[PDB]
Amino acid sequence: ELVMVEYRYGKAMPLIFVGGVPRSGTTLMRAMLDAHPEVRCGEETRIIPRVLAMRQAWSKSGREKLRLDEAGVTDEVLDAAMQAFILEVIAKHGEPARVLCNKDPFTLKSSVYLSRLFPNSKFLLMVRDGRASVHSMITRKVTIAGFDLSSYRDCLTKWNKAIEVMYAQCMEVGKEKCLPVYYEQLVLHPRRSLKLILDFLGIAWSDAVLHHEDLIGKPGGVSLSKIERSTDQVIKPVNLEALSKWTGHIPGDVVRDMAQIAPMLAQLGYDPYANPPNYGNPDPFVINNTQRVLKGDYKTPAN
Amino acid sequence: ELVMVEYRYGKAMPLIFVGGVPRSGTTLMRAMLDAHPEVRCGEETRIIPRVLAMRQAWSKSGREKLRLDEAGVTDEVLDAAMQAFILEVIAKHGEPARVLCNKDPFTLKSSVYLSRLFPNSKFLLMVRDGRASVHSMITRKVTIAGFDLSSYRDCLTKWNKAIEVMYAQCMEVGKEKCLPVYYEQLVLHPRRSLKLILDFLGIAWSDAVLHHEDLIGKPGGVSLSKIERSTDQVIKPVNLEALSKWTGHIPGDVVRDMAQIAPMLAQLGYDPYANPPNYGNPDPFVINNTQRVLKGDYKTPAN
Ligand SMILES: Nc1ncnc2c1ncn2[C@@H]1O[C@H](COP(=O)(O)O)[C@@H](OP(=O)(O)O)[C@H]1O
Ligand SMILES: Nc1ncnc2c1ncn2[C@@H]1O[C@H](COP(=O)(O)O)[C@@H](OP(=O)(O)O)[C@H]1O
Ligand code: NA
Ligand code: NA
Ligand code: NA
Ligand code: NA
Ligand SMILES: [Zn+2]
Ligand SMILES: [Zn+2]
Ligand SMILES: [Zn+2]
Ligand SMILES: [Zn+2]
Repeated sequence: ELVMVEYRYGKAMPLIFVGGVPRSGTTLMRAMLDAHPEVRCGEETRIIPRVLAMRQAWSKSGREKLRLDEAGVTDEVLDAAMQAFILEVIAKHGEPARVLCNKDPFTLKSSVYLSRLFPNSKFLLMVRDGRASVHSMITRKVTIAGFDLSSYRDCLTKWNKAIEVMYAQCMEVGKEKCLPVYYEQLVLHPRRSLKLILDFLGIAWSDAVLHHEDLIGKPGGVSLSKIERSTDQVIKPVNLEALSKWTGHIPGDVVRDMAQIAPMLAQLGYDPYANPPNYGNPDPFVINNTQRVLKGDYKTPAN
Repeated sequence: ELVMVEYRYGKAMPLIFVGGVPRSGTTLMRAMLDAHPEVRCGEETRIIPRVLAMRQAWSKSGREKLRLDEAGVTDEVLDAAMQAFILEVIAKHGEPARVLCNKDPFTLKSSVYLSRLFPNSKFLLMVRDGRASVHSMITRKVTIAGFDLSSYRDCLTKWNKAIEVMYAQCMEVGKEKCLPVYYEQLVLHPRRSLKLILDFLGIAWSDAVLHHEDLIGKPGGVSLSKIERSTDQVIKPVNLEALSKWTGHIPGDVVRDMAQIAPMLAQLGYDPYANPPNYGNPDPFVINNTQRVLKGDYKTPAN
């Protein structure tokens, strides 16, 4: 119903929600979708997960839920207000496009709820080896509530619980509406991965998803925040630099206890005993991207 | 644009926002408006002030505002999302009506902002002697963040600062859009007061506003929350029981220092030296209401 410079948006439109634990390729994924001529994701809104969390807290409190129900502010009203708020933020914080998309990592803790609010929405759950994600948080000093960066053990424990929840939500939403996307397979085989992802989304193939680095900052392309912690990685083409760099840099006691700390590794198909797991041939495309990146073809932006 | 069982609602519609410090007649005011056939206010939503406060905090933080601006979540986007959220809650948490109304006391701390979000909205700032409001909070044990009920001095200090802010907002919005409504004049002269208020609002007179006790719980009437602290007072007709009952029950040192603790009393036209100020003849209507109330004509509801 609501319009934009002529695109119409509403609760029945086919939204794409991207998420996962931070440092799992979520920015790369949404940037590759942003490259598509029909899709716009844009930057992390930050406020969508905040308001979702507050609204969830309201109903989890017995005392507050009683007061809200007695005020006529029922689940039905809260849900309508969440729909309207989320739609405005998604629609207005970036360029209009036929298919709107949002990437705020921890929103996928609420994919069951979002799939009911937005009955035609679909979900991409980014999955990356928790050892790589946690190594990224600690070495880059990425602040995430609840993740004590002084402890690999604590961060892997918290990674495990977060992805356990999001994976359970993805399974409950079901295979027609939520697709786990493995970062390692995305970087090894981006063409095959995006072919599968766009088929799942019901969106026609476009080569543009393999050209996202051409489209940084351009109209209809990839809008980046200079403050977000993945920006200087996503300005490069898909490459292998970050695939395995955690290995040998995790404390020995955590390596020993890996499968007990992070049982979701094996649940998701990762080898929690290998340092590191042995992946097969990357596509020639990514091998060439990688040597260009490592020899300095992509300069650090002045901004 | 948006519809309801056929009433249309949107950001240009003529909303009424009622507010003031709690225990200042805000529930009585909105109940008298609810009695009008064209207006529905309903219960305190609770969540409108919460989300307003959070959204204000976002922009007050230099670091967070930079991140939001870099994400495309500008003031323009935040404002659109606030409009959509607030409208859904106002519209859906009670019955539809031609004129929608909201009463959440501390929202009038933001009347300048709300008047810009909703350019045809108008505001009723309830004003009651701060000694009566604070006496009410303390004796009824009404929990309000920042008000230490063990201290008349602290509560009057906090009352003073709250009404100072809301009155300044009312003056900035200007006389065409915000009307201070004095509780004491409402209860002494309800017909005259409501005539002035409905004229200010641009709404035709209806006798119903002087019959709100007939309309409790009825369709098109006054919906109450059994948990709100004013409910067992507002089920009675306008009466004088609460006009002056604070007098002699305030600690002597606070009486001595009243004008220094609460300079807004004199600013608003109250006599901060009188215990209590001497009001003139109540309307016969209210005198009769009062003896009926005090002799027990209105039974305590079983619920
Ligand atoms: N073009 C690209 N090719 C491969 N990985 C990329 C990439 N752009 C970003 N990534 C990876 O995405 C990870 C961040 O994920 P997220 O966006 O969910 O926070 C970073 O991992 P590292 O910090 O281990 O390098 C980054 O290397
Ligand atoms: N019918 C009525 N006539 C007069 N005052 C009323 C009333 N219904 C409620 N009020 C007063 O409204 C005050 C509460 O204001 P609010 O709704 O803003 O919290 C209560 O003051 P007291 O607690 O001093 O009795 C209550 O007495
Ligand atoms: Na695009
Ligand atoms: Na930006
Ligand atoms: Na009404
Ligand atoms: Na109710
Ligand atoms: Zn290219
Ligand atoms: Zn390392
Ligand atoms: Zn009557
Ligand atoms: Zn008393």
